[PDB]
Amino acid sequence: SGPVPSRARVYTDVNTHRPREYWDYESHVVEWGNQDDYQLVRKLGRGKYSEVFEAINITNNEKVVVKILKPVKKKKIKREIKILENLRGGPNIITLADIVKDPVSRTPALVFEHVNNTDFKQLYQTLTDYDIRFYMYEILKALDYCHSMGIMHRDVKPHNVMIDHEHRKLRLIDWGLAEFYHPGQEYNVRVASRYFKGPELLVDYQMYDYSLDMWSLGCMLASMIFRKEPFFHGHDNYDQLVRIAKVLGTEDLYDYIDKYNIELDPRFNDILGRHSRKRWERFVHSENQHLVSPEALDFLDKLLRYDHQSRLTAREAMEHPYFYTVVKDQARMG
Ligand SMILES: CC(C)=CCOc1cccc2c1-c1c(c3c(n1C(C)C)CCCC3=O)C2=O
Ligand code: NA
Repeated sequence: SGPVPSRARVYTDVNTHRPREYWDYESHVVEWGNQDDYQLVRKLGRGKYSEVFEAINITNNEKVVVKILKPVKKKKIKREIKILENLRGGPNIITLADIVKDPVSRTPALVFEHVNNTDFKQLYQTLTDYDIRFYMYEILKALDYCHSMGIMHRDVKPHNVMIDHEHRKLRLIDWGLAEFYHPGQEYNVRVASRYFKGPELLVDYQMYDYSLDMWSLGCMLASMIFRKEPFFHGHDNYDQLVRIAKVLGTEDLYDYIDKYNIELDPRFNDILGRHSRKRWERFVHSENQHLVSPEALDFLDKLLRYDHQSRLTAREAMEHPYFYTVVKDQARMG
């Protein structure tokens, strides 16, 4: 009949136990400031519905980042603001500093702490084995925190991880697709970016949870240790699942589809084929072997699972042997 329901393994009911105001972002009241407190310096980039600038706060002469919002869906503005406010001060989460509107155009804009960034298309080429572990651990702190706060990021990818490599500091940005987890809710599956979409999104299983972010993180890890960007390189959403099935195999895929009684789109009927689950040594060569270890492969394998329930949680991930050296060095504070 219908799809089998599902619930997050961790942090299942945390929003239910909050006051309504925590997650009911539609009724949040915004105190809009004056963008004239800020002078734009230069354009830094763009989002799917935003343009991002370096700016100067002319009151205290501090450098900030201004994100001007022009979304197709409007209530998305209060959602992002409310999620950013709930998460403010959490480890490795971008800090929302102010919320303003241009006095003329009335266009809303978010003001953030400034962070430097090197584009991952030139930074990841220089990361050592240790650096990958260190920064993966920093991302996991951010994800464990926001999951523990009842929030799925739903857009984890290199472009959304700002790294100041000189100061070894990392921030997870762009919370515009983030959402509150509520058990039993059916979410939009047209989230995240193609190369980082979890199988639940590709097969249209809507009752997903925080474990979506852990798939995306596994895609990032695979591209870093194997030096293959992206790791799953699909032409479209349907071929994206084919690329995954050629690596993880079709047996576990059809068991997953069976377990949740998922109705598979007929387009997949003639393109998934039959594929074995490949051993990870198949992707190791002389150019990436210094980043690959038994610990790295054991950790990666535990993130990239079809069944979202069987993926590591962020906190389970942080206890994996792959991070023992980072944990020990963090304790002695170095
Ligand atoms: C120094 C350089 C070149 C980049 C640092 O870019 C920062 C720094 C602090 C804070 C943020 C960004 C940023 C944000 C956002 C984006 N970017 C960048 C990637 C343009 C892209 C769109 C979505 C979004 O939200 C954001 O909140
Ligand atoms: Na983005």
